[PDB]
Parts: sequence; C-alpha cells; structure tokens
Amino acid sequence: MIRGIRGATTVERDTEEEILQKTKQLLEKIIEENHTKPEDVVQMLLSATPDLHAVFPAKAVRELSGWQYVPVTCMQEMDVTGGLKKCIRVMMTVQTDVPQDQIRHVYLEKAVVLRPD
Amino acid sequence: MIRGIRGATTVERDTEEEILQKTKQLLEKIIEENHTKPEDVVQMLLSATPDLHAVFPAKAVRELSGWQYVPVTCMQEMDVTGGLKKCIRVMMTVQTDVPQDQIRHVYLEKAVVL
Amino acid sequence: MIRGIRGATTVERDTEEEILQKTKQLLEKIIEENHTKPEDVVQMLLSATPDLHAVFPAKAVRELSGWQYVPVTCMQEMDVTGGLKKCIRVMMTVQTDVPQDQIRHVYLEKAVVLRPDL
Ligand SMILES: O=C(O)[C@@H]1C[C@]2(C(=O)O)C=C[C@@H](O)[C@@H](C2)O1
Ligand SMILES: O=C(O)[C@@H]1C[C@]2(C(=O)O)C=C[C@@H](O)[C@@H](C2)O1
Ligand SMILES: O=C(O)[C@@H]1C[C@]2(C(=O)O)C=C[C@@H](O)[C@@H](C2)O1
Repeated sequence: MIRGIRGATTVERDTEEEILQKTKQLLEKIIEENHTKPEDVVQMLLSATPDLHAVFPAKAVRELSGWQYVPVTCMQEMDVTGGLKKCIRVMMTVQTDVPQDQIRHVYLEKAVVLRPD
Repeated sequence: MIRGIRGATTVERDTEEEILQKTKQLLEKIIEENHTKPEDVVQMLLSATPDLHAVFPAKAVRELSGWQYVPVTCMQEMDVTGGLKKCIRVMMTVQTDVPQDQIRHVYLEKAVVL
Repeated sequence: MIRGIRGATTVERDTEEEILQKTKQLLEKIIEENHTKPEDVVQMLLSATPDLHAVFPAKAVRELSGWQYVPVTCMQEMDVTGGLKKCIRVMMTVQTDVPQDQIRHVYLEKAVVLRPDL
C-alpha cells in the first residue's frame, strides 16, 4: 500500500542554519522510526508557517545521502490565529505495508503539542 | 490504483464552529459518495483561502469516527483575483479501483460554481 | 509504484494569458518525457509564488485533451527571501514502473536554475 507520514518541528529563529538543522533532524527521525529508504518515497511536501523566509525547508533533504531523486515541494501553511508559530511540517508519502494505525508520525520541538496522540 | 478525490465548500463567516461544520459536512459527503474506508486513505490535504483564519479545516477530520490515523495537512490556497472567497478545498488520496472518470468529486455551498 | 514527477517554470508577467500558457507548456513536456497517460495520474498539485493572482494554473490542465478527470489543486508556495519569482511548480503523482533516478523532472524558463542536477 502507499501511506503518508507526518512530521512537525519548530525553529526559534528564521535562520537558514536552524531551518536546515531542524528540518534534517525531523527527516532523520521519521526515516529512523519508519525504516524509510529513498526508493520507497513517492514524494514529500514541506510547509512553513508564513513567518519563515530564510530558505525552503526542502534544501535539508539534499543533506541526506541517497535522497537526490525524492520529489519535494514546499508550501505556505495557512495563517491560523493561534497556530503554533515558526513551524515546519512534512507529509511524506511512502510505499509501505505497515498498517495505517502503526505508521510513526514525528512531532519535535514546540510541535509536540500539535498532536499528543 | 490510488487516486485523489477533490472537494470544495465555502463558509459564510470565518469562525471555528462554522469552518469545522462545513468542512466535516464536505468530508461526510465525500466518504458517502465514494463509500470510503479510513484505512483506504493514503493522506488528505485541506487548503483554505487567505481570508480564513479561525481554525485549521483539518481539525474537523477528528470528528469522523475511525479517522484519527489518517494523515491530514493544510496549506494555503493562492489568492487569485476573482477567486471564490471564504472557500475550503480538499484533495483526499484513496487506494481504489473505480476508474478516474467515475470518482465522485464534491462541491458544496457556494462552491458548486467551481 | 506511484512516484512523484516535478516541474517548475516562470511567467514574465502576472497575466492569465501567461500563467495558462507557461503551465500548459510545462505540463506537455512532463507528459511527453515521462509518457504520462491521464489515467495514470493520481492527482496533481500546482503551487505559485505569492506574486501571481491573475489565475489558478490548474485551469491550464483543462487545455490538455483527456485531462478532464485528473484531480488538481493549488497552494501558495512559501515566500522565501531570494526565491525564484513568478514561478509555478508542479508535483504530478503518477503510477509508473520507471525507477526513481530515471523519472524526468522538467524545469523550464528561469526555473532552470532551481535544481540543475536534474
Ligand atoms: O522548485 C524547486 O525545485 C526548488 C527546490 C526546492 C528544494 O529545496 O528541493 C523544492 C521545492 C521548492 O519549494 C523550492 C525548494 O524550489
Ligand atoms: O501538523 C499537525 O499535525 C497539526 C494538526 C492539524 C490537525 O488539526 O489535525 C493537521 C495539519 C496541520 O495543518 C495543523 C492542523 O497542525
Ligand atoms: O476547486 C476547484 O475545482 C477550482 C478549479 C481549479 C482550476 O483552475 O481548475 C482547480 C483547483 C482549485 O485549486 C481551484 C482552481 O478551484
């Protein structure tokens, strides 16, 4: 089957180093939890809240050996009033046979309050 | 195959109870029209126009029993001139066999004009 | 498997006649290069940088024969300091047996500079 994996993380500053570090760390954690290999990945979508401008989060994928052919595009998360600020989210679509209810979705930094289930 | 099921609806005011009620009603209808099982849904995207700020349309998914582990995420619709105001659109990806031309895509409220 | 194909192009002006023309061109080249049939497409997402408001690029899909039931939707590409301007991007999800490293992603117009290793 092919399924989606969700991740979320936050930076303390809209700085290219912290966006890339914190996105790469999110990506690593998902891959680790989900045993994901680059050729299992259909595509990835990364969103930033409307207050991060330094760099596109997807540049962090280029710091993962083997991931040069995984499709990615970024997007503006909608501007909700009360939304967790300075947040990056990933929806990674993967060829997998693990059941829906057993996929591991990662939530790091201040994002751990988004989905505490 | 896996295929996507498009939907769109419009709220009449930007407030949580309103956004979530109209998003949940769109989803119940998509699930109804295509007889969708949560375990059949790869992922779902929900976009709102930049004039809606009260709540993520996504939170409405959790009102559909059985849908907790379905991966949903929102994004913003681009502001297009002569665009439908206060509109919420979904792209749901389900594993299915029903031909492309027979997928039942759903447009509700003023979004019937899309 | 189902794999993602990627495209990007740029318009010179924010006019409907241009967003729809550059988006038709970009979709043709991807369909061509990858032999994509409309019934192999799972869905498509198109993003545009926040400086394009003339039209939704998904309307160009309608200009392609047989592409009438392919799901499309758009989103705002995040605004990045030094991002390529007036740019449209396509993430076309398709069912293909072609392998990852042979999928042809097609970058056109000023977008040639975004991923030059493809
Ligand atoms: O269109 C593109 O190809 C480029 C590359 C990019 C990436 O970092 O991988 C991927 C998606 C877009 O958000 C940006 C960043 O532009
Ligand atoms: O990243 C997230 O997981 C959270 C939860 C959310 C939901 O309401 O389900 C789903 C998608 C995101 O757009 C928002 C809303 O943040
Ligand atoms: O919801 C819709 O169906 C309509 C039509 C549209 C298009 O231009 O084809 C397709 C996708 C949406 O993002 C917009 C534009 O609204």
